[PDB]
Amino acid sequence: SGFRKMAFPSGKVEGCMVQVTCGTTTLNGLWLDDVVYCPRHVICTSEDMLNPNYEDLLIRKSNHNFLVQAGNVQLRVIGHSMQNCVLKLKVDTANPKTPKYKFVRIQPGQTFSVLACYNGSPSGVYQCAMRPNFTIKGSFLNGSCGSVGFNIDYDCVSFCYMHHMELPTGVHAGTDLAGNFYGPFVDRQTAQAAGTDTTITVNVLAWLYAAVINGDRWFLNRFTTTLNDFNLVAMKYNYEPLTQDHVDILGPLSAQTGIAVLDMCASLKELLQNGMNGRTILGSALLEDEFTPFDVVRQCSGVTFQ
Amino acid sequence: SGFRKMAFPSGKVEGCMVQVTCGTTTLNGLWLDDVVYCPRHVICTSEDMLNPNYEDLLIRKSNHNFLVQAGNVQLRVIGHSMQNCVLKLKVDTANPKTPKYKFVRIQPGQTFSVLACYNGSPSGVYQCAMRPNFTIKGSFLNGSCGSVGFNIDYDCVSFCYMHHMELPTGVHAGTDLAGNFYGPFVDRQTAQAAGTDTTITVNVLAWLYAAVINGDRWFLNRFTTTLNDFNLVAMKYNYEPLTQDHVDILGPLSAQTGIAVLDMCASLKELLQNGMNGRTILGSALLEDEFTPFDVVRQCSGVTFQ
Ligand SMILES: *[C@H](O)[C@H](C[C@@H]1CCNC1=O)NC(=O)[C@H](Cc1ccco1)NC(=O)[C@@H](NC(=O)OCc1ccccc1)C(C)C
Ligand SMILES: *[C@H](O)[C@H](C[C@@H]1CCNC1=O)NC(=O)[C@H](Cc1ccco1)NC(=O)[C@@H](NC(=O)OCc1ccccc1)C(C)C
Repeated sequence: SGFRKMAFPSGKVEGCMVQVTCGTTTLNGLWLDDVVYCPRHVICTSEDMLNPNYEDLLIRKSNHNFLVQAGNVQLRVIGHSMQNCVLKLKVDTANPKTPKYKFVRIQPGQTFSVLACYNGSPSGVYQCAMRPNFTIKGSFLNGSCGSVGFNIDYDCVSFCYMHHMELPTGVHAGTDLAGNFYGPFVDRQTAQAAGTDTTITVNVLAWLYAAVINGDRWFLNRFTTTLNDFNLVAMKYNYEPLTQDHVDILGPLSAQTGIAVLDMCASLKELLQNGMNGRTILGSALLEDEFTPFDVVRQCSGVTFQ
Repeated sequence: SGFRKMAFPSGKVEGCMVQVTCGTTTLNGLWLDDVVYCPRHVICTSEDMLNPNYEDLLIRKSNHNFLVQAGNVQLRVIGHSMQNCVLKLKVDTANPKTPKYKFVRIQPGQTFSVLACYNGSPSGVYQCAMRPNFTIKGSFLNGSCGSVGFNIDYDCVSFCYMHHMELPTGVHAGTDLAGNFYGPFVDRQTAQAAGTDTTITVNVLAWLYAAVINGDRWFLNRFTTTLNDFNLVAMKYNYEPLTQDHVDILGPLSAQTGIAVLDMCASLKELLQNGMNGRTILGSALLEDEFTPFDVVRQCSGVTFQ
């Protein structure tokens, strides 16, 4: 027992991290087979950052302009192209540590592990969620661009996120691995506001189940509600509406705890309108929303990955 | 910017994990060079669990009684011995994925990453701390014993923790890699109470600095205090005394933020006597105590590991 913000083990991803240097810019890249993926704003210069034309800037460049370190092994660029906001550097050596992988686009509310990297070297791993406003609340410093977010399915790494930029509120923005931003952001140093965030209701419910599974249960009750009446309350407190689809994903946890989903909704409703009143749940004093139902089941039942 | 409970990248450790099966008991082992380390209670049986005499139980086992899975490669035990509460299984193949490593014993307050494993397969990685009562608040299921905790030092894995057992309050107890338990615990299915836990003061302060470094300043004040008067208040709030040594480790953070250590102590005192009044720090509504000063410096300046 216990419950922790758990990341996927990061070994298959560390094997894919390289350094990409172009002009004065150094960021990380993801080396899979003979392709190195990285943010196209690597091609920018300090005065290019404002409103660049990347098509102009990219055609402006040669294969030799891209320095790619795989440690002390320098990879030679034999071609390059741009797919949306990612640059694809074709190199003459296929990464012998390439795992089975996919490129997936995740939906808001879903979680993933991030291997924060600098200079091609992994610095740490942590769990995040795709916020409803398509930002992520991560920990990224200058140099961390090219860092990736991923889930693992048994033996397959599902890449879902690459880091690009930090918004003024301290949150972060990036792309899937096909280069399309999550949310309405663009890779330009121009004022862009994240949009109002909201709490991922289905994830709070999942975390309340993890609590019960772990013996926290001061918060339950005899009351029930209907989806409709609960969602009137979710609007008031800035929460994602709960769908019947969401109720359906919460089935397994509901059946394991023997607490109906709409009963745990009543519980969340009382927590929302009365607060926690000095007590904690799973060591937190806030309603935690960065655990999916999958996350809870996996951790509270010991799924492993090969 | 941003601040997350960040684990070390776990690749070097994943390459050392094996499955150890003896009798009806399966758990994880750590395979370094030609030695496989695992909890000695692997040699227990369901009725041996009570007050066993492991010296008796061990001399009475044979090398062939130990199944060691390195994935689908079965390792042959060629010798075994017991160092305190770990079993050291000598095998005829040295792990080709052995990293530079050290066995360290950590002090209370220090942190480490845990690679939670089942059947020799990594399930997830998370950060923990050695609580002042020598438990850890981990996430551990049946089959997880033999999972290790570790820090990384540029290229060197400092192993510090091997999981053995869960205490009734849901927390976890274990040994260093030399087999000596942390705290007054023994590997016996008998009533043992963890003892009263206390908050790690030096770590709370360091996290308050992380907050400032990240722009959470809503808790600062003009007041100062002396170590004496502050410790008088740590006393009252079940906080760990602050030493002049502790004040000295916090120097670099103090210098980088321009907030004297005893000014930050005045801030913590006010947070303790008055609560946070519905506000959060670094996205927590509690005072967080599982970031060392070194964790904050690592994360707020991007230390990498090769
Ligand atoms: C890449 O390593 C780096 C990662 C950032 C740096 C600090 N924390 C991070 O996560 N990303 C950038 O420096 C990025 C370069 C770039 C060029 C074109 C698009 O991105 N720029 C940023 O992240 C900017 N953010 C930004 O432009 O946000 C909008 C904005 C608001 C106000 C005024 C101007 C722009 C930050 C470095 C500010
Ligand atoms: C090893 O995989 C397993 C991991 C545990 C199980 C669930 N979560 C974990 O972290 N460890 C054990 O099952 C361990 C075996 C053992 C043999 C000799 C010493 O330990 N036993 C436990 O963890 C016990 N805990 C325990 O004995 O605590 C004291 C106690 C309190 C009340 C009553 C009896 C004993 C649990 C399985 C109860």
